[PDB]
Amino acid sequence: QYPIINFTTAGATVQSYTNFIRAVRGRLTTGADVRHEIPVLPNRVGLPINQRFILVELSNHAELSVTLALDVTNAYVVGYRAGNSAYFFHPDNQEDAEAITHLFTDVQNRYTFAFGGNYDRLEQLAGNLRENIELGNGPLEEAISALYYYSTGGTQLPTLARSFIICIQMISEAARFQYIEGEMRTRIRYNRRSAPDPSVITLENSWGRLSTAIQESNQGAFASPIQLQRRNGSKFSVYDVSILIPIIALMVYRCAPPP
Ligand SMILES: Nc1nc2nc(C(=O)N[C@@H](Cc3ccccc3)C(=O)O)cnc2c(=O)[nH]1
Repeated sequence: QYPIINFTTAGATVQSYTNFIRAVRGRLTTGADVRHEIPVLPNRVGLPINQRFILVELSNHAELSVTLALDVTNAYVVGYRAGNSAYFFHPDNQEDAEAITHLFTDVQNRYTFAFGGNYDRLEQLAGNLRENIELGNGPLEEAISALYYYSTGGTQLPTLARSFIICIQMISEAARFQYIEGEMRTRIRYNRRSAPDPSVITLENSWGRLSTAIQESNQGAFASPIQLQRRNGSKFSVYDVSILIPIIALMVYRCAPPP
C-alpha cells in the first residue's frame, strides 16, 4: 500500500544518493504547501491513515535489506522491518501508536521497543553522542547489516542505537535539509566517513523551531532570532527565512499560512 523508495550503499555515488533523497522528498510532500519557497509536510490533523507512511528499503553490498518506515508529517523513522521481524520505537502518543499497527502487517514477529526513538534516548543507548558517530556510505552500509542481524542476536543494543542514529541523519535529516544532504554527498564523493560538525548538529536540533519561526514570521521576518553554528562552532544568528531557503528543504506543519 505505502510507497517504497529503494536505495543501496553498494556502489553508491553522489548522483544515486541525490536521486534517492529527491525521491524521498517527492513522496513526503504533496506540493500543496510551499511557503517562502520552502515545502511543508502534510498536516497530521485529518490526514488519512492510507497516506501516513512511506517505506525506505535500504540494501547494502553485503546483499542484505532492511525497510524503514517514515511518518510523512515529520519524516520521523518510526521503525523497521528485517525479514520476518519488525521493530517500532515506543510511540510518543496514542495516535502514533495506532498508526504503526498499519505498518508491516504481514510480518510474523512484531515488536515495540520500550524506548522512544529521539536522538537523546538513542545517544544514551549508543553510549555516544551524534558528534562522535561517523556518517557516510561506510557507516550506512554497516548500519544496514547491524539492523538486519538484530533479531538473531548478532547486534548489541549500543550498536543498534548507533545504527539508527546513522540512518536517521542520512535519510530523514538529509530529506529535511539540503545542507545536510550536501554534507552527505561530500562524504560519498570522497568515500570519507566523519562525524557531523556543529553546523549539522545545530540544524538537526533546530528543525522544529526553524519550521515554527518561518511559518509564524511576519512576511519572512523572525520575531526572535535563532542561533545556529558554523562548521567551526562559531555562532551566527538567523533573522529571516531568506537565508534558509538554500538550507532547509522541508518543514513540519506548525500553523496555517496567513492570507
Ligand atoms: N510518528 C512519530 N512521530 C514522532 N515525532 C516526534 C517529535 O519529536 N515530533 C516533533 C516534530 C519533530 C521535530 C524534529 C524531528 C522530527 C519531528 C513535534 O511533536 O513537534 C517524537 N516521536 C515521534 C514518534 O514516536 N512517532
